[PDB]
Amino acid sequence: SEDELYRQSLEIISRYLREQATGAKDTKPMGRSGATSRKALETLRRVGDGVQRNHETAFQGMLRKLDIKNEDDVKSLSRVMIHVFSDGVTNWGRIVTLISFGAFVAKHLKTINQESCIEPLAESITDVLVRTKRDWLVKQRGWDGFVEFFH
Ligand SMILES: CCc1sc2ncnc(N[C@H](Cc3ccccc3)C(=O)O)c2c1-c1cccc2[nH]ccc12
Repeated sequence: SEDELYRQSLEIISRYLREQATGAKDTKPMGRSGATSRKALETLRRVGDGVQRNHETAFQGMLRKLDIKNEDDVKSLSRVMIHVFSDGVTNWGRIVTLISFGAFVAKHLKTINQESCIEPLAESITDVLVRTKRDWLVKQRGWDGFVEFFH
């Protein structure tokens, strides 16, 4: 507790992954910094859906290489994301791609009756993002900078 960037990041990524997987939109209000979290999630529905639709073939190719089947295969994805995501350049384009790929995997997890793995997947993405890019996210004004960037 007393890490608002982490709390706000978890809220936005977890809601996106669950909405993408199930189709149900959460009507429950956002916590502290509501305006920003709603806009961020609206941005993700536009830009995130756009990445998955536009690059379906590349996403399907990667999903098949990673061969996700169960909780163990999801736990394994964290190491891949550190290597693929964290060890590349940092920009909102790559951040949206990571979260979009999470949504792509979450839809995959729903289709194989592995919904229980969607929350850990969301936790793992948020940890990779916030733990490895903390100072960059702060410099870029966090989720307010994300919304302004993709306006
Ligand atoms: C673990 C899956 C991840 S996390 C991740 N985090 C950031 N960026 C990524 N991709 C962009 C390249 C890119 C752009 C649009 C569509 C598809 C790919 C980048 O690296 O700049 C990926 C990937 C990823 C997913 C699917 C195929 C992939 N090919 C190489 C990475 C990658």
